[PDB]
Amino acid sequence: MDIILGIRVQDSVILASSKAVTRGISVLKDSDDKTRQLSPHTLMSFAGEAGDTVQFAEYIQANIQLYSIREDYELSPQAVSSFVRQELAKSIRSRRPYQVNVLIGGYDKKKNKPELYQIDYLGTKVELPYGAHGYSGFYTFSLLDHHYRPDMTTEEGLDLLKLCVQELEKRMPMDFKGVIVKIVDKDGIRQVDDF
Amino acid sequence: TTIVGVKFNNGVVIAADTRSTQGPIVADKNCAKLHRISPKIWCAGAGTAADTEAVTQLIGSNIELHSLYTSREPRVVSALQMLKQHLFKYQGHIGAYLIVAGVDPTGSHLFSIHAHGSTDVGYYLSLGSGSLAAMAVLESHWKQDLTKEEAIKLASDAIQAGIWNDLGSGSNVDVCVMEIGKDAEYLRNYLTPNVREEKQKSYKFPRGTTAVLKESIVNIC
Amino acid sequence: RNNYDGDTVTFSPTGRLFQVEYALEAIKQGSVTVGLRSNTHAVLVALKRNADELSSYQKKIIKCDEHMGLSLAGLAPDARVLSNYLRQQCNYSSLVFNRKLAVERAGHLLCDKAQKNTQSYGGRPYGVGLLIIGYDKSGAHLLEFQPSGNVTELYGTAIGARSQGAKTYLERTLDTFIKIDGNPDELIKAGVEAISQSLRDESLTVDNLSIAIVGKDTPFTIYDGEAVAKYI
Amino acid sequence: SDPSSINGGIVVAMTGKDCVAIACDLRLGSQSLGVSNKFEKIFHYGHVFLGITGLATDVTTLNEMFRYKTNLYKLKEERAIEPETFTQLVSSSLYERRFGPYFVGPVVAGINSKSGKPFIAGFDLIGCIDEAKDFIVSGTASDQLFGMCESLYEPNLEPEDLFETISQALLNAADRDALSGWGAVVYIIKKDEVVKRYLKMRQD
Amino acid sequence: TSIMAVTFKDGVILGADSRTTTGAYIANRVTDKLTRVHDKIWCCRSGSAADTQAIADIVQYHLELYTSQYGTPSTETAASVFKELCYENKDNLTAGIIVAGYDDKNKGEVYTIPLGGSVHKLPYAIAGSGSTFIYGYCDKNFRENMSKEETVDFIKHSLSQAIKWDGSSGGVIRMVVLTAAGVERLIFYPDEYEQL
Amino acid sequence: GYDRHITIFSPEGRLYQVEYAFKATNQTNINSLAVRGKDCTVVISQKKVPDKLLDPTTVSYIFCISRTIGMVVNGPIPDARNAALRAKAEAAEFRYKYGYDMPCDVLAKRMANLSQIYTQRAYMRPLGVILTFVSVDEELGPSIYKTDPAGYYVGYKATATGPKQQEITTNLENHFKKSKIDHINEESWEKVVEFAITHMIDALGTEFSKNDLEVGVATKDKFFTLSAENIEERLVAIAEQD
Amino acid sequence: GSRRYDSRTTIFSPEGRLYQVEYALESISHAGTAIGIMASDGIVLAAERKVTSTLLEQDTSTEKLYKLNDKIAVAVAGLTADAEILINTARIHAQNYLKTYNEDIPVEILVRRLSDIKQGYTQHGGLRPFGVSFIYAGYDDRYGYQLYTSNPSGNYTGWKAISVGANTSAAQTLLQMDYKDDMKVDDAIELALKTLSKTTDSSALTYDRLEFATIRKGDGEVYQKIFKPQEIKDILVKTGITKK
Amino acid sequence: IGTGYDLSNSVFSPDGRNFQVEYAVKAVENGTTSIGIKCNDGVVFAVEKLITSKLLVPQKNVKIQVVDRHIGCVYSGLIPDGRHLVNRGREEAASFKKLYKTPIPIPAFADRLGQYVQAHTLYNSVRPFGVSTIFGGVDKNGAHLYMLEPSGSYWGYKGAATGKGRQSAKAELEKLVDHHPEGLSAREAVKQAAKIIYLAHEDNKEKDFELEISWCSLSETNGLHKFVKGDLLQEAIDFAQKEIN
Amino acid sequence: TDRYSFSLTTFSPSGKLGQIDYALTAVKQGVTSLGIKATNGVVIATEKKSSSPLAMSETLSKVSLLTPDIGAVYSGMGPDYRVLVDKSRKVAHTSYKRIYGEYPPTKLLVSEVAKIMQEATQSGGVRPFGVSLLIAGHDEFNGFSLYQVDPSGSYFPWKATAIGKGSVAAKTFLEKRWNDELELEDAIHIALLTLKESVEGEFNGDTIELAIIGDENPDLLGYTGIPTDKGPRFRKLTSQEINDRLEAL
Ligand SMILES: [Mg+2]
Ligand SMILES: [Mg+2]
Repeated sequence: MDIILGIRVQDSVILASSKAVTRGISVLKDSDDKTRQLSPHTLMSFAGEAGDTVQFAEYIQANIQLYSIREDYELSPQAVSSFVRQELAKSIRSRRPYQVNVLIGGYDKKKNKPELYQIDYLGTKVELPYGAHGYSGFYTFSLLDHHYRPDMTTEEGLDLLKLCVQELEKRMPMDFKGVIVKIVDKDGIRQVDDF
Repeated sequence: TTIVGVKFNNGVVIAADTRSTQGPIVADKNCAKLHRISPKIWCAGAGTAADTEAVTQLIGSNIELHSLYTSREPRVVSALQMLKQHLFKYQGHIGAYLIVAGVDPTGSHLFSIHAHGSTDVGYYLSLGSGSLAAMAVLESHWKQDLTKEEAIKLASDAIQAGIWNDLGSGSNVDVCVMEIGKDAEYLRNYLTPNVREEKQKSYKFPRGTTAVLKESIVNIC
Repeated sequence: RNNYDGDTVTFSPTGRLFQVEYALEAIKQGSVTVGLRSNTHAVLVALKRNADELSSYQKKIIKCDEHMGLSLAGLAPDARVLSNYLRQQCNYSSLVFNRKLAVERAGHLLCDKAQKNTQSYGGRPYGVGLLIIGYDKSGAHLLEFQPSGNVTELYGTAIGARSQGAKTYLERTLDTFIKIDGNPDELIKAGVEAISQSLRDESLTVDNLSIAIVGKDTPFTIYDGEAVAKYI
Repeated sequence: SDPSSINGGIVVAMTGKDCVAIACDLRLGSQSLGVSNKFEKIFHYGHVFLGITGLATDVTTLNEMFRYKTNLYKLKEERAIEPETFTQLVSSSLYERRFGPYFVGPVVAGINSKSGKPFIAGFDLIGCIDEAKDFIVSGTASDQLFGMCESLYEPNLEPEDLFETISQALLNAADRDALSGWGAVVYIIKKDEVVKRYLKMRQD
Repeated sequence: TSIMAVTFKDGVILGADSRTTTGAYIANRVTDKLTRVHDKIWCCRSGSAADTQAIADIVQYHLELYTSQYGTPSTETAASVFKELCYENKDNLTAGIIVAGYDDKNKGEVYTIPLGGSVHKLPYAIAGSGSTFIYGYCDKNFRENMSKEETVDFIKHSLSQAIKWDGSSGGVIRMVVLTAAGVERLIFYPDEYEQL
Repeated sequence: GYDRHITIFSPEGRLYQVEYAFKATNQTNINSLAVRGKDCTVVISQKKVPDKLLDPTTVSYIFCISRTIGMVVNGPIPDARNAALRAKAEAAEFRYKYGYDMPCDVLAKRMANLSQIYTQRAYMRPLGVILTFVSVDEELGPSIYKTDPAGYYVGYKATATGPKQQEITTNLENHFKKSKIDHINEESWEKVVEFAITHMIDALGTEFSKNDLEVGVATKDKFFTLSAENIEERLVAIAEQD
Repeated sequence: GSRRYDSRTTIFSPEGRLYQVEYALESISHAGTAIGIMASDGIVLAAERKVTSTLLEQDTSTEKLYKLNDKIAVAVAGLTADAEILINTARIHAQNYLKTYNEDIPVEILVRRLSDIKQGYTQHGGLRPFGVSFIYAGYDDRYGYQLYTSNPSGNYTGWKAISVGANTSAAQTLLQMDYKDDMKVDDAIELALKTLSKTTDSSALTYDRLEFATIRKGDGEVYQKIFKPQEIKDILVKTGITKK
Repeated sequence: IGTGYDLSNSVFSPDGRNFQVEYAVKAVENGTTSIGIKCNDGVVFAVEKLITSKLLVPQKNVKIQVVDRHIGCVYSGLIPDGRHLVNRGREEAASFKKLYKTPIPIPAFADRLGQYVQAHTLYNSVRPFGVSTIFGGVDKNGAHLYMLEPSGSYWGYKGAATGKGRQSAKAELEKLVDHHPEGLSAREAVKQAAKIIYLAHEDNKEKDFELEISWCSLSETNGLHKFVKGDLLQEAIDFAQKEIN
Repeated sequence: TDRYSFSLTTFSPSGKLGQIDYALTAVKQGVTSLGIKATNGVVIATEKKSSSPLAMSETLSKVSLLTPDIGAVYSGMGPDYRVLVDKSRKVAHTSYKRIYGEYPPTKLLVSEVAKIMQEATQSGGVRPFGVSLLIAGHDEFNGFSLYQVDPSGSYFPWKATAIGKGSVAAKTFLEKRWNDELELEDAIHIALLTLKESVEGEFNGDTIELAIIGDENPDLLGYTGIPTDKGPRFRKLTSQEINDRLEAL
């Protein structure tokens, strides 16, 4: 599957997503952004079955932007995560469920705290300092359990993500054509120019 | 499970075991399987225990409403018909197999209903896993014009056969007697032959045995 | 009349339905059309009404099948709905039973379709009257349909403003036009003469006249414009 | 695979003299890959506690729904719900989806505020109420918990002895299950005091 | 299951066994397989017990309504009701029903409704699991306009042979006789028909 | 205003359409009475066939609902037959769903609840009929239960309905005040029919022939209407009395 | 058919006003007087119970003050049944928001939901609007303490201190005379009690005829105190309006 | 006390009447004459068709309608309402035959039509039927003739009549009932119905008329409903034309 | 086709709902009923007015059992009260018993009936209920209680009250004669006196109806063996008991 990784440090939240989307036996695109900005301080990365991913992500994005415009207020990452897990839980028991797994990285301004939520397509939600969906966890979770610290900086988290990407490129059969890295902090969401 | 029903000259008795099995594991060592449809109409359930409980509660509620509407005593044939139609509407997807007995202004009645909507009547009936042992006892000891005590003993012996010879049934025996002139008497744990033996050792741990990381009080008011 | 002309759901003390009568009056205001028939052919002639001299003459004849059609007098959209229902009925007959719909059965169907509006609250009776010509296995047929539901089979008739002139003409000319067999042009001339009899200060022009002809060995055919110039 | 065996987890409730106990493991994982060690499985509404094992999304959905229902119950009745009423509510809610069930194994514990009686009950995925006085078990290590409880439990013990017994049972049952462990919490509930203790255990 | 219905001079007689089995186990050895849908219109059932019982209940309801509205229904009316029920629900029904009725206008009549909902009027009809074993015998012994006693004996012999050969049939032989005198119930125990 | 047109409350708090249905009940100009025997129940109704072109056998206001329940209707025959069809359907549905014959009082309560629905919902008008159900219920015995367009229903030892209902009611009241019992202490139903016919003769002050009466008798598990010949036999037995 | 009997509840007057809205407002003007005052350290609600009898049980009766959730409460002026229906729907919507977001619902969102329901009743369906006016007292973590008002018209507003029901103009004038932005909860209780005692139609203001409630901070946790009859009597005798 | 009780259907006047039903009856009284006569083993129906103009095709625009294969129906009043009613009756008979196989009994069919017409007087959203219907036929219990009113009231008659000349027709019908206790013959019933139509035409003597006859008899029509046409029609019409003078 | 989708009860320009006031008038014109709450039970009473002595008094029950611990009486239109009692019996199961496994408390059942009547006052094509209800009940958490429900959908608790014709005189009598220490039998006697004041015809055990929500009757349970289950507290009084207490008066 696609590479969806996320880490929560003391001052920001970093999300990494694979750039490769392949259909059939051909890598169709090598510069794909698998993230949707829900709010100026809350980003969501997504991966799963073709079609369902973009549709579900943009649906959640439209709902979040509608709520933001209505109340002139940015929803906390916890409320957005609960909303998304409820939508996925309603989906799985519908006629045709959404098969999309998401990572929500946000900055709660009311608490000045970084929050990372992992939600699978079944509607299961957790708050983790580092998370992943698919086979990425099997490689990266040992490295994070070993090296990750709660008081890490953004650059240290970027180094940890680079180590994870190197381990993935080394011990994975799929060529995911690198990753796109985005950092969410008090100044909003930004994308690393080159990784 | 093992449930039986036996009619006697002035009423009807039902009996059951008290053991619910979650697969091969005994979940409850004293699960009462006698359910009350009406104050004088009882039944015993087998199969999907949740389905039996649900259908019995639904039919009992509707029967109470029917009795309040008609201002009459509930009839066993009414419970029979309602249960049969409800179970037939779902084509056996409600895995409830019931033995329904009762007394009403029309006399004493004992029927059995299967999950697909079938119903049969008789003087002695048995359902469940150990139903065969109980049925053997019923075919070996039943006679016409049974007394109250004779029917009670027959039902108890049938449930004992189902308890000892069938692995699906065990523990104690619950009985419910419904006579024409008196109130129904519900004997919970009529016989207690499987009382557990005393353990060889008391396993009280010395306080502090468990490793505790963090303790905190949570607010409940 | 007063308190009993609010809807088609209320009877009058004398037993009248004033909304249906108002619909019949709406028919009367419509332009005059007249139909006649013989044992071989059936002809429908119609004068279309222009609002002003720059307005076009509204086609008042509608083809329902290759063997049956009608002419309208009154509200055009109600005529459209009724003719579409009749087209669907003929199509259903031809498709399901490989059988041309009988004119009498089509009349019964139009009767019921009009009655279903004159008994239920809401909506309204139709504001159009129809003259249906057809040629089926029973021969030629002419029907007059009113929105009250009464459909009557006639040798010749007319509806619209001052239709009584052409009606009494056809009544006088019955023995003549009922036996014009084997010739369409003479029956068309008779219908033209009737519609001329029912005219005041107006003259039949190539624009005002519309003809429809059905019969044996002839499908339902419409003649407009120069096609009617032979009968002017 | 098996819906109830995807996330794992275990809950066990026990009863003692004027007290109850409810303990649960902290593991949440996708099959073999454990993903979170901070997934508590015991929730509380008023003075009635509810542990839920099985598919984690259904656990969370049931927690939120029962919170909803108990809040409306408190607003309408102007009183907190009792463990028996909440047990009946859980049973009815589980049966309401008989043909599309929730892959859960709820376990209710508490002490009735008026009677003071310790009450525990268990449910299957369709609401069948197992009202046993000794102990209720649920989760992937249900057989190990059954053995531990049948061996260790004896009635009418003080809350401290009850804590020791239920903690030993939960720990030695989780250490025999691959899908359980990664931390454990134990609630000791007495008429007017609820204590919550985290346990130290092997982290594999 | 072994059911039959025979018309004779004085009316009709329906006969059946009393053995209902779940596989190889005698679930009920005292089953009344003759069900009354109207005062003088009865039916023998075979197949899914629940399906046949439900069809009989609905037919009895419809016949009671027919009696309340337009008077006593004929045997053909109950046969057509059974036929409509079995045919319009053929995809979810497993029932074979022999409907026998006596009215003063048409004397006695026997209709049979096999799977698929079809309906056929016969002087005598046989159906059920054991029916096969007694086909030829019946065709060699049935006669028109028999007396009551000889008709009872014919039905007894046929059902005894069916019970002896078929393991799915047994118990006692239950007969319902519909005549101008009314409804008569006969029961014949094993010792009577086994000795035959 | 329009409070007199639909089933809403007037400023006085009265439903005028209900009262007008009550008034319409007497449109047939026919009286009826019901009495209870020792083990039977008898209803007598005035049979009036004015036009001789009518088939007098097709003129009836008594209906056989079920095998046990009979119902005599005071009011126009369209609403009478409507209520009859509804009552037969309800009795059959009850027998099907609950496994026993619908009791008299239960059918009366159901029809009264339907009348109440008519009394509270504007889209339906009450039926201008008064229904008297009679049976021999297994749990109760001889049963007479009457319902009206107001949704009200109640059971009687004996009852009367019609234009001269007041007179017949007062007569029956007087008789049951003299006998001090709640039923006619007669074993045979023919004598109870004769009693009812005699008291109707006394109340209405007119003599009847066998073509002026409709008799319905309900006994244990059978309700049946008497033929003109049996009615004439009862009238002859009455003429030979004191 | 039934067109003659249609009252047409959702129509505009030639001036541009809804008949049923004005008539329900008139009905509410005949109802009890409810007053909310928002002080810098809490919110207070006080209402006058119309029903009076020696045999009425005031302890278990709460006709004017209701609980929407644990952090929002309401005072009702008008028909008690319509009010209870709307309050049940409001509780349901609040619990739905809580289930969806795991966060308590803000006050303005609930008020706007109820007001939109009322507006829908004054625009479609051809039904009578709820003859109920609401005073919402709430606290959320964004705007803090909030006092809102809603009427059958479906419009809602925010106030520092406001009253609905009977004698609205005189009560508002008295409040405007005696209101200050720096006052505290006890001063607000005094002001509301005095305004009620001066705008009441009864002889004297007794504890049986009124209800009181306070949303306070007593911790970082807000609390709703619904005043029991004895507490109402004590606050009455303390302010001097009544005597022991 | 009050006014305007006649402006809405199913509204009870203070006396206890439904004035819309009586207005529909007024509408049926304006209609043409139609009669039905029950003989020994069947029924006969006859109707007068007003010749508005001689442009009308004779023997067409039939008024009597056949239901199932054994029921005849004629109606006076608003002809389209009669066609609606016979369509509903055909649907009822089709359902009855589908469920019960036996052709619908005449009392059952009468009760069906009566319940339909009655339900058309229960709601102010529907207009009562503007026709009075004389129908019937032969079933296993014999011959049956019924007449149904816009109120939903229907009865079994020995003879029935409705329309402008109904009274005269009714009088003649009574004479028949008075002068034939044993019963009429099917052919004699047809002849007498022709006579009665010619007699009742005198009230509508303003315009010419055309007689239409049908009959359903066990011996003469084998139980089926058949139009009286050809030689028998001419015989009955000559009988009536001779008896008129 | 039902086209009565518009509300029949609307607001008048004076600020009153006309149909609700008319239903209250119809209630005031109904036979007087009353209720009195005591320390250990509540009593409900009314007059069983018979139009004709041919009618049987038992065939018309104004007191109706809702739940084994909740009974009700009415004043106003009989049939509306009957349909309300049927709907209340149904909602007591379909809304509370089939969910929580127990009979609903008094206040919740009263609120449900009030919701029914409010919908009656607002729904399209429906008139309000011309009935006022006095519902007596007992639950384990609220003790004994007596509530009154009006056509408008409002409901309120009462230590003692009455409604109907003699409402004002009965209420004034109850105000002077009620105390918080009153026992059940004293409340029964006071109810008998108040009803006697409000009756013009015969006043005996066969003409008046009276019921009590008091102690539990295990003999009226119909089954024995379950000590947790207790008998119903609702009990209708027999004619003999009423006549005995009247003769003692
Ligand atoms: Mg065993
Ligand atoms: Mg482990």
